[PDB]
Amino acid sequence: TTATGESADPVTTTVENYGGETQVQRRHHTDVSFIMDRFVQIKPVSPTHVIDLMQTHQHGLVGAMLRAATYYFSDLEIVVNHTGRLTWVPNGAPEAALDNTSNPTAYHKAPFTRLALPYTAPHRVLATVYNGNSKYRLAAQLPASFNYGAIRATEIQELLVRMKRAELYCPRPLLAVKVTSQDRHKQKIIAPAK
Amino acid sequence: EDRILTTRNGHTTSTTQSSVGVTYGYSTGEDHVSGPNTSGLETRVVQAERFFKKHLFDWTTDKPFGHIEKLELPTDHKGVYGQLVDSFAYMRNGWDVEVSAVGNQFNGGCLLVAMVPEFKEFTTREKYQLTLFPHQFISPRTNMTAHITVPYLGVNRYDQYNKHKPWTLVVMVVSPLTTSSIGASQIKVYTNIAPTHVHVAGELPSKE
Amino acid sequence: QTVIQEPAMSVSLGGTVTLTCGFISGSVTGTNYPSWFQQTPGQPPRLLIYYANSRPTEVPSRFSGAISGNKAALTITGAQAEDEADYFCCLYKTNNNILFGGGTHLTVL
Amino acid sequence: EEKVVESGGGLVQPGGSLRLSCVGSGFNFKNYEINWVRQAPGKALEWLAYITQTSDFIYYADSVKGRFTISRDNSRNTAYLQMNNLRTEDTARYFCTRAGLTGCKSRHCMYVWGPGAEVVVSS
Amino acid sequence: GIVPVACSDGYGGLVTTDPKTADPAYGMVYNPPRTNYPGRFTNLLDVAEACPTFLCFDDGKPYVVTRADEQRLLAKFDLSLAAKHMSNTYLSGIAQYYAQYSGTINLHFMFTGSTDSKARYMVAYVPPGVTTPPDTPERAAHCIHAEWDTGLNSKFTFSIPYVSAADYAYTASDVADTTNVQGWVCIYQITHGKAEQDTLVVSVSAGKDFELRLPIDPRA
Amino acid sequence: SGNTGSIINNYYMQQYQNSMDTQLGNNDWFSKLASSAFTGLFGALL
Repeated sequence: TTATGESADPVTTTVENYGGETQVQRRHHTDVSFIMDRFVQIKPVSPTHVIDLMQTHQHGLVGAMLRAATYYFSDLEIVVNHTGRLTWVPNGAPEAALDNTSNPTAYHKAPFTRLALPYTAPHRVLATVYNGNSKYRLAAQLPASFNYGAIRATEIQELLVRMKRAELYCPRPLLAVKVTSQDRHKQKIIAPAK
Repeated sequence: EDRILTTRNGHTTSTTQSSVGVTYGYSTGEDHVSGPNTSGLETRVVQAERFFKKHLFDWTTDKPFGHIEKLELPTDHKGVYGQLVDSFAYMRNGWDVEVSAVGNQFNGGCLLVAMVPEFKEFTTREKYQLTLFPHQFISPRTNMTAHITVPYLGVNRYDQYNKHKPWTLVVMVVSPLTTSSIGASQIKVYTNIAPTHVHVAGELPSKE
Repeated sequence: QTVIQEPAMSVSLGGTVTLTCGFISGSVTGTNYPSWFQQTPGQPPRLLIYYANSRPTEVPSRFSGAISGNKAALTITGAQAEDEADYFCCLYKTNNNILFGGGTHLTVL
Repeated sequence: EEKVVESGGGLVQPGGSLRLSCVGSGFNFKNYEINWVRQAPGKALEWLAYITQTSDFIYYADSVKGRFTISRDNSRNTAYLQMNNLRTEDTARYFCTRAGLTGCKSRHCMYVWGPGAEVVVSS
Repeated sequence: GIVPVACSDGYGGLVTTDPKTADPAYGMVYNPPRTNYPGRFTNLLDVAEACPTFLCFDDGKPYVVTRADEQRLLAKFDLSLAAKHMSNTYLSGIAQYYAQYSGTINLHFMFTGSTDSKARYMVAYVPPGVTTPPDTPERAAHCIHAEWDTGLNSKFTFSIPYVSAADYAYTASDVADTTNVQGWVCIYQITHGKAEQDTLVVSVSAGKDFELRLPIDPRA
Repeated sequence: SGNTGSIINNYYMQQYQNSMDTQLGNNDWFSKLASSAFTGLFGALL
């Protein structure tokens, strides 16, 4: 207690300052690798889709945790529900290559297709925000090289992506639900029907 | 009193008598410089590791909480550093930022000086979490200077500063300036910014 | 209304004249950030004094400002033939209210 | 030369709506603040509205709150002042001003002034 | 000659949190180096503990200002992570994605006033069990509280203890409840000398033993 | 690792299952910040 505020050095007091005892902490569920290793849904999906992790909903679990980091690295695992033949290409591939079966191509089995894809970007890490343009001037557009490749099929219905080996580097603001004109955000919590 | 600190970059010196320390950003040192993307042709220019000055804004009593003034750190530099930017294709460097807001101990309020990588225009709600970035506060009761040191970081090991600005110096009002009869009417905010560990690669042809 | 400014003043050529700007009730201080403008007829206003002490580089050194007697003061030393115009005093009071003076029609004799 | 040019004025009936444009040249329009000041013939200046560099904070005079709306487009280097429910007392010469100079970076500068757009409201 | 296998019926299928890994499709790929990349954080609560974020009082201000009135309660808020006062904090931002929490929450009070302004403040933890938080420091002095003065050190940190019946508390608040299951945190201004128009900036960060568990995905 | 059980070793080689990492020339910044946080009281205690 009673430090210099302006120095911005971390100060973490505990309950022993007034007679309490600090308890055991188990922080497995806030680990980055654990929290990011889930299937999040890419809702806007077309027959030819370029896999960009910024397509995730900004208020979803994985989406918001990703947007809370400036830079990220992860291997990618996809689940695709397609009605034709699914072809995947790496980052630098021309769009015309999606029509050729010598590329990684999965044939429709029945429920859906689950594949593991490597990180193919030519960059050290990928960024959720880029302050500039890679074209030879608004910065709202991420460089075209921030993607995990592209997939093409006759029709894609659902696309789930899972971040493996996730690594997040520079934290960014993460917002909860806006609360106005009330003391707490009151929402229905699951309670037994009785 | 440990409150006197002298920073000396190159042949330039900046001394403050109301220091609250140095915040070392996201790392206490630089990462590896001789990467495989330059084929060993990078070289270090020590003549550009000097202090240069810039005016940020006039902190007045009308500015409420959330007023942000930004400064993308690779800026219009009229010295050796700008010459390097115009003469080499690829460049990397950290920053050593000192922000001065000199009033007197009878003024109130508080400024938040933060270095934001890959800056994007923050919404009103996001300004409440601006302390997630390397930062210090400036309060006239305590200090007149905030000193932040950050490394080079980005998607690429070397950047083209005419296409991308990794860093941005964000100064935000946390508490409005308070002026009594004996305090300063307003506070002008200035910067002493020094590039650190400047490396260049790729010699460009002469501009005619 | 709120800000009191002399309707007009007369100064001889090459002389010195001081203009007075203040409130009906209260004292003008640095917190109000006084500003002075010059507006010849048929011309957009030109900034002369900001912060009651500073002068834009283009503005001649003749025009000077200060705070004296709890009122904003504009001083012109060695008036020329080009100083005959309407001088306005600008005062800050809350973010939603910016007050302008009545306007002194200075006449150079 | 840092200059501001404004247009869009004219003669309209009371209760009408119109938009005043404000095109700036010679400076980065996104790095400066815009103030709108109107001057009735034979009257003094009157500050109307104020917008920041990124529209974070917007302020209107107590007498023109609600009726007037101010906006800016940094990409087009143009500032807009939308006026609705115009009254008979709104007839004045409207100025679009840029706040800021070399040694002054705040809303109290009021450095660059446009020629002025004439807006006349009458029955 | 083939091993017989019983293909169980309920097993298989896709679970979005399933701990299996998919079959590889594309061969040996070497990533470009990222050794010693600055900034890395491997646990969200490390960031929450290291970097406090501001609360929200009044008309959306991160500070409480000295009141001219005789009222001495600067601010009171529900201890819930879903409270209006915490709604713009990193701690709440990450706690919205977990069902339950436990541990200590730290409040940081940074005084930002002229050196001629002196004040004494009091922060009190009011457990549940009372219908209304006390509005006076002499009634709140009977609960866990801390008083401090302003001086050279402008920042004071207070730990809100986790005292509850259950081992874990809910991060969300239910509609069918008018009083928070956790108590309140009241901030009082005991006294002040020439401290009008002087502000007390309040921040929040996770404590040493703060814990979040059970990830969820609400609309958020 | 991350969210993985599977006490049995993976059927496929690590070269195909995941992209491999290279190096140049412990590493968590915010763990170090949290560990270096000042605890206890500053002045005298009674």
